[PDB]
Amino acid sequence: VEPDAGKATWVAASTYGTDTTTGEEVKGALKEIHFSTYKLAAKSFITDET
Amino acid sequence: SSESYETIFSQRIIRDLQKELVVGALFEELPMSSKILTMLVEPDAGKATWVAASTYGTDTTTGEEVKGALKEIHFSTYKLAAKSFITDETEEDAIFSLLPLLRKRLIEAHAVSIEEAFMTGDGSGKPKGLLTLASEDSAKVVTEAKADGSVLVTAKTISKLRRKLGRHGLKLSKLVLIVSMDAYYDLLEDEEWQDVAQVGNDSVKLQGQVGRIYGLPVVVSEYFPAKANSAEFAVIVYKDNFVMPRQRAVTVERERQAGKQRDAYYVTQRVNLQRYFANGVVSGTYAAS
Amino acid sequence: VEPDAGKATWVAASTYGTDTTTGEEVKGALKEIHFSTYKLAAKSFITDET
Amino acid sequence: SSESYETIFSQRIIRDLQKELVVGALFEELPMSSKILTMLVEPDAGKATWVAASTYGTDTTTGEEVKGALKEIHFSTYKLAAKSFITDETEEDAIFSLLPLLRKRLIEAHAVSIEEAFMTGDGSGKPKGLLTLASEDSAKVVTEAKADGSVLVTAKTISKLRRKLGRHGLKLSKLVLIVSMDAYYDLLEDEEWQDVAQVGNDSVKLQGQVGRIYGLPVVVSEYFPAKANSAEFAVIVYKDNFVMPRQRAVTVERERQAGKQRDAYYVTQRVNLQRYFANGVVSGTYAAS
Amino acid sequence: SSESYETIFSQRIIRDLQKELVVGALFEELPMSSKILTMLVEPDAGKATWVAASTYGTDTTTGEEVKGALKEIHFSTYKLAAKSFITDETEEDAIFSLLPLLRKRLIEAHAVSIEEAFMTGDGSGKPKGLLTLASEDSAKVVTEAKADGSVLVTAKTISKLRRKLGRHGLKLSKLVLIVSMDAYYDLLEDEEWQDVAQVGNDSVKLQGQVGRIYGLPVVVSEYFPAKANSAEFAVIVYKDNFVMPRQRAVTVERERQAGKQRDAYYVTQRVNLQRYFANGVVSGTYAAS
Repeated sequence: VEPDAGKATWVAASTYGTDTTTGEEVKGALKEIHFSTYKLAAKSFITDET
Repeated sequence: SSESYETIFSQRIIRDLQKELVVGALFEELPMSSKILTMLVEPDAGKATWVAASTYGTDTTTGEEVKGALKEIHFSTYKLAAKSFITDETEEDAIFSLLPLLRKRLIEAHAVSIEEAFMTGDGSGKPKGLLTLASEDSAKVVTEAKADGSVLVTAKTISKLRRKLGRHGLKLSKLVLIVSMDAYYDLLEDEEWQDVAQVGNDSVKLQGQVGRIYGLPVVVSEYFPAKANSAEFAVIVYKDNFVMPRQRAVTVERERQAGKQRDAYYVTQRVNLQRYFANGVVSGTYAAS
Repeated sequence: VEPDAGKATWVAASTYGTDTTTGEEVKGALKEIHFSTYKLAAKSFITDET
Repeated sequence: SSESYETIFSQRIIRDLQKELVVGALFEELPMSSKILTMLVEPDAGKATWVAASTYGTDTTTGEEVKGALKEIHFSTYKLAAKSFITDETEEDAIFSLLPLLRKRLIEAHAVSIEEAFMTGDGSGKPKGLLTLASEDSAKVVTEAKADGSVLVTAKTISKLRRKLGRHGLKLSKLVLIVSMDAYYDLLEDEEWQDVAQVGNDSVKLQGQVGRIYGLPVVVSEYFPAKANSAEFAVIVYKDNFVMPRQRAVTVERERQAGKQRDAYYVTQRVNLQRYFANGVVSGTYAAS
Repeated sequence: SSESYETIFSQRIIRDLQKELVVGALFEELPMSSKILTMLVEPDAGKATWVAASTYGTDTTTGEEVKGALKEIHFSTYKLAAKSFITDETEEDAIFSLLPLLRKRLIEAHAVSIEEAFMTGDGSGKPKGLLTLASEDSAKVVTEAKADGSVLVTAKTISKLRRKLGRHGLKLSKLVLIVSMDAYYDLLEDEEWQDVAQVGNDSVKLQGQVGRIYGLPVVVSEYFPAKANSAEFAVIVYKDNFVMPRQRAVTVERERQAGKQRDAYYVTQRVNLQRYFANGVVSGTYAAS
């Protein structure tokens, strides 16, 4: 899905579907919406035999 | 599945909150359910049907007594379209609820368009818009600002327009000022704030519109075209001028196909802006003149 | 039919789809198709009778 | 049953028969089930796995060695459909011998342009294409042959071509080739057949489509035409890389109406081609000079 | 659970398929059994029996005739392996079986290292690269190929090398030679091809490794060092000495978890190689001389 870049998704579907501007209106987009998960670890030791 | 009814509740409640986008419009909504509310009367324009019925009601001019006043007040509202399918091929991945992100921004730009259309609109399929309804009354007045050069424009503008609003309502109820942030760039970082421009919270106090001008509070943002010749302003009593004549809203049809398998969320909305008077507003101007 | 011309085959279901121009495009071809041959009739004759 | 559900399961077998375009399509069809097949792994990326771990096992040079590989390896497909339609309204003729009679040619030009793009596609939507694959490492290496006139189309070129990539291909095991058609025409009509190359069959005894350079399945086909600059060859270990990421099975989708007196079939394919490692095919060239 | 108790036994069959790397492991398996393998015997020095012993069956020189001989027959391979791992949390994409994607190149790299070590090994832990073995014997005999500066890569070189060989060796029955592709690059792309080197295959038919010097299916491959000095050849009979002592069948060692998203598939190996005697191969040089 797209951040609705610039719409103009209102008209009453009535006056026009306006044959000029534009087609998108411009790029774009589709990155797309992805998520690089990042494991963020931890690590510890003692010798608790001590 | 999803893309369907269980959304719509959790969708129109999102609509029930930006319902309150207040970013220009908020009146007392006339609700409807039929289609047209058409009222067959002349409103407040001299009647005031006072009676002695007794002494002598001045037998000369005029009677009614002036223009006009029946419009008539018809009210068939406006079916408002938004529309955007989604990745309707992939909540077979049972995500239930990426739509808490993935929706709502549709309601965002949806309402963005709504309020822009409300305050800048042609008449048709919507109703009218503000600067548009400014733009046949010659409320384009002269020449309080001068072509965005020597624009240090104060409230003398607002003073004589306040005296224009010394009118038939009151003073400062409601009497507002939907503005620009370039109109704020005049009177934000002004040293005056003469009467008041700032802080206009001033506490905070009124709706959510901080900055006020004797209590004329603030709506800026992406409506006024610049280069001086739009209004800086919107001096209108919200009370006497306008209500909302709404009916329904979202009863979006989340229809499916729509090819390469996606779900036509054919988005519905039905509200209205409509007036009564001759004048309800002067604004700016703030012109290239 | 408009059989296999004026194309543009195959769909990725990609980003924002049509551009456009180009598309539609040439014939096409709304022809319409019709297929009636006619009688291509050879015709010998042999005397078998002798 | 005006294109209800009636061809498609035969269009299974027909589409399987259009796995028969060997000209690109000979690898292993990566089965899919998720959208992407992501592997995290550092693959052929450093080892030198050698353990005795004895005394030692490489301690000075180098460490990893070459980086890395944290590119890494994610494998999703593109759906590869087909704009496809006729007309349910002329289907009144009660014939319906016009099924693969009518059909196939669609699935033909479908897979035709599919594997065309598998020669000639950006990598995106259309997946990985041989010309871009010829370009992606610039194994278009120059000048082998001399731009459409008095040229060096030869196997000694292919010899040093192997002496580039038979490093990291094997050595004719099986390690195939694809030529162009005028690039075929010096090995069409050839005496040479430098080492072993003539002619094509030439035995026949295995697949080896047209051409047989050290027993090579060579592809003419050509959606790689002349223009003096060309991938006149494409010497390639065909099993190093380049899987075919299919997921599930066949998907003609007879969209119904679709009015305007015309049909609508959507004929998908969620196969792909995704490569593996660094290089894999040295090709050309037949630069334009 | 995969990578668990199953594909190990697949890794068996792949290790049987990775017998097949036609460059090196074309020797002779000794499948050992206790631990170290060893017979008592003194290497039989003088036998060369033929019991004549009629009169004094030669009573002069020497009386042994060969000091001593005890080298001897006592052999053990080592703990050879491939470390391997993945993260098994992410083939859970309804796979349980991407080991058709996953392994193989495992087994490739295993044997890649192995026959690499037969080009490049140390005698302890790994056995031996034979170029090492070429070095110790001073089999690097000079001057042959001049330093890659007017290279005198001839077979007259290999003829003097057979002047060593075909004494205790035979003539081309069986007898072999392993080159570099740079070393083949004088014998590829030539006319020389000396008494026979032609060409590569050529009939084709038997073990037909690339280059056919006096009927030697010659392995190229090479994990030699190149440039001026190496062993450009390997004038040997594989059947002279040179057996693989090996131990068991397959074992990948699957301590699985091991967290940190990394497994432990310790793809072992308990094979080896030694020769059998004294001189066995001359090769080079092909030095910086």
